[PDB]
Amino acid sequence: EKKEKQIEQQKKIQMSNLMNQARLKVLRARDDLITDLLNEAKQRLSKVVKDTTRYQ
Amino acid sequence: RKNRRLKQAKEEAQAEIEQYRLQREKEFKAKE
Repeated sequence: EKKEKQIEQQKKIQMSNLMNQARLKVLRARDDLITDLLNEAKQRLSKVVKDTTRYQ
Repeated sequence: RKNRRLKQAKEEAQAEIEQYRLQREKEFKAKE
């Protein structure tokens, strides 16, 4: 009974770990999207620099 | 039949105990 209880506890722990990894994946996706946004902003800033009338 | 019964039932219960121990420890592996 003790051994069976230990395995029924390890299944809880593994399920919690799976849900946590899912959460972190979905947060990292959003973070990468924000980074893509900032990169597009940098590129548009460079394009603005290309024009010297607005650069002055 | 004092001694006969006592130290024959001793190994009788030896066999019984090992029997039930294995029959309890196998479905463990099954669900595991």
